[PDB]
Amino acid sequence: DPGDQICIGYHANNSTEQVDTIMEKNVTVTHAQDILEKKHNGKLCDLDGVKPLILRDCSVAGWLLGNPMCDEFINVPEWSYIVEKANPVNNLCYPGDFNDYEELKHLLSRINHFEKIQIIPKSSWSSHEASLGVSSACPYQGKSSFFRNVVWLIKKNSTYPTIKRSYNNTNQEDLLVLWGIHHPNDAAEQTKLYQNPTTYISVGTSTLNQRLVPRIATRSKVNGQSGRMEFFWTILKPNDAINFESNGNFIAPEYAYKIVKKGDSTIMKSELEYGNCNTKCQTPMGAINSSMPFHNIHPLTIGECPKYVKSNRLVLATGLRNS
Amino acid sequence: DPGDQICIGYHANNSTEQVDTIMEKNVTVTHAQDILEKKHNGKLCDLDGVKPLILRDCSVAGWLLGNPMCDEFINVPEWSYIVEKANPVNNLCYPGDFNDYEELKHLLSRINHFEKIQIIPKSSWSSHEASLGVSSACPYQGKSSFFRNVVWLIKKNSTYPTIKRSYNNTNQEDLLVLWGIHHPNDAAEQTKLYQNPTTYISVGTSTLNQRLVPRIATRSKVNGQSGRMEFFWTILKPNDAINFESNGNFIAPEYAYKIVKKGDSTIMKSELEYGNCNTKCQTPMGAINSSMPFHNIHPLTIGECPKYVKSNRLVLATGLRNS
Amino acid sequence: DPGDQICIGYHANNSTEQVDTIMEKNVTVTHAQDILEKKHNGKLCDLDGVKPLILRDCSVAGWLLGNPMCDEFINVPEWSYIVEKANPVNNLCYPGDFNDYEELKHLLSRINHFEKIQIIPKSSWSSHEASLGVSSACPYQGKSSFFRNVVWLIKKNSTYPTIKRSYNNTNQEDLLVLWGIHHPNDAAEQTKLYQNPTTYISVGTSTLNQRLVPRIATRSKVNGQSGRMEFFWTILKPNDAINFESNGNFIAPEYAYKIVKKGDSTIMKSELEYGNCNTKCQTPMGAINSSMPFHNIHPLTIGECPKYVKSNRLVLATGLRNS
Amino acid sequence: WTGDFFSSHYTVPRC
Amino acid sequence: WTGDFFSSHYTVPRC
Amino acid sequence: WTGDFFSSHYTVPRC
Amino acid sequence: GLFGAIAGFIEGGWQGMVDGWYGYHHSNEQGSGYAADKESTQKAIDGVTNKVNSIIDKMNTQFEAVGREFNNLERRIENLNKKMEDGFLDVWTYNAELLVLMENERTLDFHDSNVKNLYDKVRLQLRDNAKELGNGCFEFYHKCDNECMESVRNGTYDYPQYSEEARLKREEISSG
Amino acid sequence: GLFGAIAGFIEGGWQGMVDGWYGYHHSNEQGSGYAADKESTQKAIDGVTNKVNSIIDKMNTQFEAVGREFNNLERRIENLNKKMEDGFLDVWTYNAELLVLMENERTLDFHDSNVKNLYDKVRLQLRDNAKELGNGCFEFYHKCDNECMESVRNGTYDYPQYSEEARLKREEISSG
Amino acid sequence: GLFGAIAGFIEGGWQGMVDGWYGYHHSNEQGSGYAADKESTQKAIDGVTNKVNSIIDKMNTQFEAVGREFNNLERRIENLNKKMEDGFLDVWTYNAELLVLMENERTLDFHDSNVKNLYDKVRLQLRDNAKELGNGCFEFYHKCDNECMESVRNGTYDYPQYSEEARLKREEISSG
Repeated sequence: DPGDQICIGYHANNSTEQVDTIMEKNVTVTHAQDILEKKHNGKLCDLDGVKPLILRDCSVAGWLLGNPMCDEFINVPEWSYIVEKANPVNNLCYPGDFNDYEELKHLLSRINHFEKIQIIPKSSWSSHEASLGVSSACPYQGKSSFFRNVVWLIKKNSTYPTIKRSYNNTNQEDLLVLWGIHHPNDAAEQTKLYQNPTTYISVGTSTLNQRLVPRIATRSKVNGQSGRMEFFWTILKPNDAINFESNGNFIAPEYAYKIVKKGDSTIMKSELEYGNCNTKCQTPMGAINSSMPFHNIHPLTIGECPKYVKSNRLVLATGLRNS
Repeated sequence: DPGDQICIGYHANNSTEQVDTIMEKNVTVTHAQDILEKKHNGKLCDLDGVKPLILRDCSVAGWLLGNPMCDEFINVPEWSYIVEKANPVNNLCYPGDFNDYEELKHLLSRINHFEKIQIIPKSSWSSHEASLGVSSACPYQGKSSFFRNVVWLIKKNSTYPTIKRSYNNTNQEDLLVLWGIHHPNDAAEQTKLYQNPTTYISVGTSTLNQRLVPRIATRSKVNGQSGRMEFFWTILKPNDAINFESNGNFIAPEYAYKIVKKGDSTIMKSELEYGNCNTKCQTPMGAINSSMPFHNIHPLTIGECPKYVKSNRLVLATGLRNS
Repeated sequence: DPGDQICIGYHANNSTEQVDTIMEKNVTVTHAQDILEKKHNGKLCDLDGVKPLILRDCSVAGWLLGNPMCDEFINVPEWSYIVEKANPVNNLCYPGDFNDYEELKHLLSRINHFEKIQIIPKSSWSSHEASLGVSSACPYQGKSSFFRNVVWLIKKNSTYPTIKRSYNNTNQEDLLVLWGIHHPNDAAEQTKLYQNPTTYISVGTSTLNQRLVPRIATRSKVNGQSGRMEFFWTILKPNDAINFESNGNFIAPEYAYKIVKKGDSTIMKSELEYGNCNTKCQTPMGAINSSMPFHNIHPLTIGECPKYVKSNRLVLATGLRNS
Repeated sequence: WTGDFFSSHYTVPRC
Repeated sequence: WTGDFFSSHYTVPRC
Repeated sequence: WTGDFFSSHYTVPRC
Repeated sequence: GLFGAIAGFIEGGWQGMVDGWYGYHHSNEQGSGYAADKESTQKAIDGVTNKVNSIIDKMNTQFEAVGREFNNLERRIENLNKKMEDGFLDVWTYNAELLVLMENERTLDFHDSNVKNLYDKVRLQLRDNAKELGNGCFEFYHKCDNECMESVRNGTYDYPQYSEEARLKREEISSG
Repeated sequence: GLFGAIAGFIEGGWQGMVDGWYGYHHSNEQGSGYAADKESTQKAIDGVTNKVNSIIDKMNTQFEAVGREFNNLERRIENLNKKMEDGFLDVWTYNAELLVLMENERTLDFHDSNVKNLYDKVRLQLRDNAKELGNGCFEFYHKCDNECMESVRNGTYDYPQYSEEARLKREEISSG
Repeated sequence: GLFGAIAGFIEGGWQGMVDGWYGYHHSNEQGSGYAADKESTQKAIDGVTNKVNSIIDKMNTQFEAVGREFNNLERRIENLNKKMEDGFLDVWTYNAELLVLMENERTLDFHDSNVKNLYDKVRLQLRDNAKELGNGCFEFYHKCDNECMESVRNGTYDYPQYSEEARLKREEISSG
C-alpha cells in the first residue's frame, strides 16, 4: 500500500516584490520592506505649523536693509525657515557690497525671530538733511527712495557737521546694527552731498575699531549709478553700546533688529511658493511625510526628516524566495 | 543490553559575558573580548615623562606677550602639550586684538620648546621714554605695569623721534617677533604720549611689507580703557632681519622666542590641573593607559592613544553560546 | 566483488594565487582576480592626445606675468593639465606678492585654453616713459628687463601725469586682467621714478572698487631689490570694462588673457618631463593604462583613472581552495 | 517598526 | 568584466 | 594580541 | 542556497501553506493538508524584525548636510565644502546599499538554513521507520495517523510504538 | 569550511577534473574517469562574476581628491583640506579591504556549500542501494554501468530498477 | 543556528567539558566521561584570534581629530571643521559597531558549523553499526570499549572489525 507522507517545505505567495543581493539581483521574495522614500508634495510648507519666510524675489540684504521693493516684509513673524531664490532681483538697489554677507546668513541660520527697533530716529537729524537721501536706483513707487532701515544723510545748507551719535543695548537681547558708506565718482559729488572734501567714518564697540574712508574712482553705472555703497554690520551685546562719528559719506542706522528668538532655521535656495500646508519634513523640492528611514529627494532638509542617500532603490528582504 | 554511547556537543562555562549580533542581542557567550575602554584617571599627566604647559587661568597671548599676571611662565621648560582653559581671565590686560591669533596657536601645535631672547633691550631707548609705558589695566602687583616682552615707548621731553631699529636672525632657528599699535581716544592723547600728531608704523621683512596707522575713535572703557592695542606677529627665517620704523603709537618688541624644539604638541581646552603623574595617552577629561584598541572618552587625544568611537559597548565574541 | 564507485569532489589546478580572508590569510585559490594596479610609466603624457603645459622651472605667476625667463611660453597651445615644479625658480623676478594667487590657480584648474590679447599697447604711453621700466632683478638675456605682459611706467621729463585709461570686454569671453604696484624704499626713489610724492592707484569695475596706495618701508634686497611689487588680478565679464586711474607706482596691464576654452584641467606638482606619449590616466608619478578598478600610485590623478586606495594588495577570490 | 508578517498568528517583536 | 573561467565550457555572465 | 582560551592546552596563534 | 534546501531538493513553494514560512505537508489515509511549524516561523519573524530595526538604528547616525555660502574669492573653501558634504554622502550611500545587499543575502540563506534544519530534525526522528524520497518528503513504512502526524510535527514522535510495526513492515520490503 | 566539504571529508582536490569546479569521479567495471556537474559549476560562475561586478560598481562611487593651495597664513584650512582628503581615503581604503576579506570568506564557503549540496543530492538518490564510505564516495551495492553512472550524475537515477537488485545484493552483505 | 547544531539537536552545553569548545561524551561499560576534539578546537582558536587581530589592524587606520580655533567671523569654516571631524567620527563609529555585529554573528555560526561537522564526521564513521538517537548521540550496536571509543574520536575507527559483530547484533534488533 502507498504509505502516509510527511513533507518539508516553505511558503509562497502572490508577492511580486524583488530584492537584490551580492551574487543575484531581482530576486522575487515573499515579504520585503522598502526603506527609501521617493515622494514629495512639491511645495513649501509650515514646519510645526510655523510659516516659512518666503523672501520671494527679494534677497536677505534687501530685506534687512529695507529695499523699497521688499516692503512686503517690513514686519515679518516667526519662521521655521527662510526661502530665498537663487538670483533674487530685488537686491542692493544702489550698487555696492555687504561686508561678510555669507557669514551673516550663516548666523541667520540659527535665529527664529528678529524684532526691528528704530535705534536712531530719522527726525533726530537736525544738523543734516535726513529725507534728502533718495536715489533713482532705489525706486519706491515710480518716484525715488532708499533703503528704509538706513538713512542717506546729506549736508544741510552748505555745512555737514561732525556726527557723534551713540546707542546702548539697554535690551537684554543682542542687537544687529548695520551701517554703510557712499563711495562717489568725483570730488565734486563729494562736496555736493558732503561739503567736507576729506571724509571719515569711525565705528567703535568693545570688539570693533572701524576707520572707514570713502574710495573715489571712475566706476561704472551699475543700476545707473557709478557710485558704490559698502554696507557693514556687527552684533551688540547687552550692556554694550555702539559709537558712530562721521563727517561724510555716512549711511546712518535707523532701524536695527534684535534676536528675540534664537532657534533652528535654514536658508532654502528654492523657487517654490507657499502652498497652504504643514509638514514635518521640508526639502527645496517639496515636503516629505514618510516613516521610511531614508529618502532621495534633496541633500538639504529641514525638520524631522529621513536620511538622504543618492540611491534609486533600497528594499530589505524580510521573507524567502517566492516560487 | 543498553549500548555504549558516543555523543557530540560543546562547552559551557560560568561566563556571564553577553555580546550582540544583527538578529539577536544580549547573547551569553563562553568567551568574549571587550575592545573599548571607558576608564580615565581624570587628571593631566606627563607624556613620556615630559610635563604639560598648564597655562592655568592665563591665555597664550598673555603668556607670549608677558601679561603681568602670567609671570609664573616667564621661563617655561619643554612640554608635551599646553593646557589652556576655555575662558582664561589673565588675557590682553590692555584691551585690543591679536592679528591671526588662531593661526599662531595652530603653529604652536607643532612646537616643543621656545627660547625667549631679548631682541631690542629696554635700555636701548635713549631717545624715548622706555619705563613710562605702564597702564592701570595691566596691574603687576597692585601698582601699574604692561606686557613684559613688549615696551610701551613714549615721547621724551616733548619730542618723539623717528625710531629706525633692525635685528638680523643670526640664529639658525627661526624667530617669533611680536609688536603692536596703540589706538588712542583723542588727538590730545596722541600728542600727549607721542608729540607727532600723524603717526605710522613700518615693519619690513622679506615676506612682510607693513604700513600701520593708528585708528582714533570713541571706543569704550573695556578694562577701564577706551584705547585699543592691536598686536601683530611674524616668523623670522635665519640669515634674515626685521626692520621697524615708527613715529608714534609703537609697542616695541623687547623679547622674542626662538623655535628651539619643533616636535608634536597640542592645545588642550581643559579645566583640570597637573596631578603628579605620567601616562602614554592624555585626554581633556583625563589620562588613559589601556591596551584596548578603542576608547570613548574624548575625540581629542595626545600621545599613544586608542581610537575614539562615540559608542557605549563594543565586545567581540570569541567563544560560543553558553548554556 | 568490489563495487562501482561514484565520488564527489572539486577542482585543483597549478594556480599559486593566494587570497586573504578574515580568519585565514595566504589561502591558495584555483582562480583569483587582482583588482589593484601598481604600474606606472613614470613620465608625463598627453591626455586625449592633448599635450600638458609643462611649466618646467617656471611658475604660474611668471608665466602669466611674463617673466623674461618664461618666454618659452609666450604662446601656449591647448593643454590637458599644467605641470608645475614644487619650487619653480623662474618666479617673481622683482620681489613682491600676488593677491589671491592660490585662488587664481584654483580657477585655472577649470580652463583649457587662454588667448593673450594686448589690452593697452606699450606705445600707447605718450605722456609716460614706457620702455624705461626695466630692472636688474628681471634679466632677459644678460641685460635688464621686466615682466612682458605688464609695463613699468615711469615719469617723462620730470612730469608724471594722471593716467586715466579704460578697456571694455567687447569680447564675449571673460578676460583676465592683471596689474601691480611698486612699493619703493625711500621718497627719493618715489620722486625719481614718479615725480608726484603722494601716489594712488584707482581700479574700478562693476564688482571692483580699488584704491591702492604705495607703502614705503626699509625692506631688504631680496633678488637685490629692497622695493616690492604687489600684483592684483580680476575677471572682466563681456559687455564690461575696467577703468585705471593712477599718478604713480603703476604697473600697467599690457597683455591680457581670454578664457577661450573652459574645460577640465589640473595643476600637477611633479618634477617629471614630457616623454612623447599619450595615456588615458596621468598621475604625478607617471601614467596608468589599467582596466583594474583600483590603483595605489598617487591620490591626485587626471583623466579616465582608477580609484585610489592606500593599500598594497587587493585580490578577489573567484575560485576555491587549491590542493 | 513592525512589518506584521503572518498576522493574527505570530507576535512580531519590537512593539 | 568577464574573468573567463573554464573557457569553451560555460557562458561567464556579464558580457 | 592573545586572548588565551583553554590555557596550557592550545597554542593561541599571534604571539 | 548555501544549505541546498530552498530551490534545491525542495524545488518549489507551497501557496496553500498560509500560516507560516516553514512547515509540513501530510498525506495519510485520512486526509492531506498543510501545517506550519510555528516555532521556526516565529524565531525567524523575531530575528528578521530585529535585523531590520538594528540596521535602521545603525543608519540613524548619518551625516546631515547644511547649506552655506561663499563669495567669488572663497572658491577653494567652497570646493572643500562641496567635496566633503558629497564625499560623506558617497560613503554613506555606499554603506547603506552594501549593507542592504549583504544582509539580504544572509536573510535568504537564514530561511534556507531554517528549512534544512526542520528537514533534518524530522529525518532524525523518523528513523528506519521512514524512507527518504529525496524531494523533501518521507514515506512512513508504518501508516502514521493524524495524531501520529502531529507527533512528528510537534516533536513528540514516540518512535518505539511504531518501531516494531515499521520493522515488521520493513521486513516485507526487504523480502519483496 | 562552514559546510565541512572542501578540506573536510573530501580532503583533496582533483587535478584531473578539468571542465568544472564541482563534479564526480566514477570507477565501474568498464572504466574510471572524472565528470563535471555543469549546472552547479555554471551557477557558481554566474554568481561569482555578478559578485565581482557588483563590488566594482559599488566601489565606483568613491571620493576623488583635488589639489589646492593655501598660503602661509591659511595653515588651519590647509590642515582641514589635508585631514579630510586623507580621512576619506582612509575610510575608503578600509571599506575596500574589509569588503574584499568578507566577500572572499563568503565565496570560499559558497564553493564549500555547493560541493556539500551535490554530495547530499546523490546521497539522497543513492539510497540503501549504496554504502556511504565517508571519504566523499559511495559504493554501489548493485554494479552501476556508465549509463547508470550518468543517471546518477544527470539526476535521472531510476532507483526502482536497481532497487530489487541491490536489495538482493544487500541480503548477502547482511548474511556475510 | 544556521547549521542547527548548537541550541538545536544538541540543546545544551557540557560544563564538565573543560579542555575544549567541541568534543565527545562517552558512556561505555567501563565508564563515562568527556573528551575534547583538540583539532577542531585549535582550528577555531586560530581562526578566532586571527579574526580579532585582523579587525583590530583594519580599524587601526582610523581618522584622528585635531583641535583648531576660528574667530567670530570664521563661523562658516568653523562649522565645516565641526561637521567634518564629527562626520568622520560618525562613519567610523558605525563601521566599528556594524563590523562587530556582523563578525560576531559569523563567529557564533562558525562554532555551530564546527559542531555539526564533527557530528557528521562520526555519523559517517559509525555506519549501520550505530543507531542515531537524534539528541546528538549515537548508540553502538556493537559495544565500543575505551580504545574503540578513542578510535571513533581520533578518526581511526576500524569499522570492519566491528562490522561483522554489529551486523550480527543488528540481526537480533531486526528480529526483535
